[PDB]
Amino acid sequence: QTSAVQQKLAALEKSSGGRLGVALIDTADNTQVLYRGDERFPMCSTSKVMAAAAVLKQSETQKQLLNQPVEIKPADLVNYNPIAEKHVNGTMTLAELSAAALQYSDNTAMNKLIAQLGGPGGVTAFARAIGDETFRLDRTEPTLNTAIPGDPRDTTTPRAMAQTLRQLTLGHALGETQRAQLVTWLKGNTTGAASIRAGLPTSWTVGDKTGSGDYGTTNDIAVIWPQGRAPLVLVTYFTQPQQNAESRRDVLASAARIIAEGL
Ligand SMILES: *[B@@]1([O])O[C][C]([C][O])O1
Ligand code: NA
Repeated sequence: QTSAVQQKLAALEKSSGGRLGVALIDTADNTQVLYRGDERFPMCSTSKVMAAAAVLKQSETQKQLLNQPVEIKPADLVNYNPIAEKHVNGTMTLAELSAAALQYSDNTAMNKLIAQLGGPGGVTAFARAIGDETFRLDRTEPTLNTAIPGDPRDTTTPRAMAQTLRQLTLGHALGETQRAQLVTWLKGNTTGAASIRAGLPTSWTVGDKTGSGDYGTTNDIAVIWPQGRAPLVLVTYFTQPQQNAESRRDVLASAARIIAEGL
């Protein structure tokens, strides 16, 4: 059966032309609101949270790891390198790579995080270790954003990603300093103003990571702190039938506006 929330999300989806996936977790009582919550969607850059978190986890036993410089060579640059392009024939530390990947969605930075973990399978292995049985990372940047209909590579479900984001930021999948660092990075994101944040009250604190890819894939995952209330986790994934479709961040803002009612 459906609630009024799910009915509103279905109407938004119908108007949008695409396929919408939503998962809300209310940490006051662990209740969940799901819309296509167990369908797979292409993660695109939302996968960068798992990669950064995996490096944070490594740093719990190698305590200087975030300070380690990593060389950036011309050959490393991919399709979207806003921060890494300033360091060609130079370096960025693992902390700097994590900040660039998360806060600017730099794709070269993500490739360095993936390499630090031994490849896409190392990111997936971290996911499994923290209890995410759904996430899979198969490719590096930029091919992980192809977002082809029916392709299971580089996908997860809204339910699984919301549970993981909760465990990484509000729970204890990471150590105490690492969890705080991830929260700081997500709160300082620069790419999210038109997505979930645009549908929520401006007084609420939000940490988020966006994603964009082919098939007009438009995603955002967020941890949300209303002022006088237990925090929430919200995943909004959206993908479209046409390879060339334009981005639809407004759909994510609209989904967030629906979900926020009564919270
Ligand atoms: B993620 O999705 O955020 C931006 C970049 C563009 O390739 O990837
Ligand atoms: Na940066």
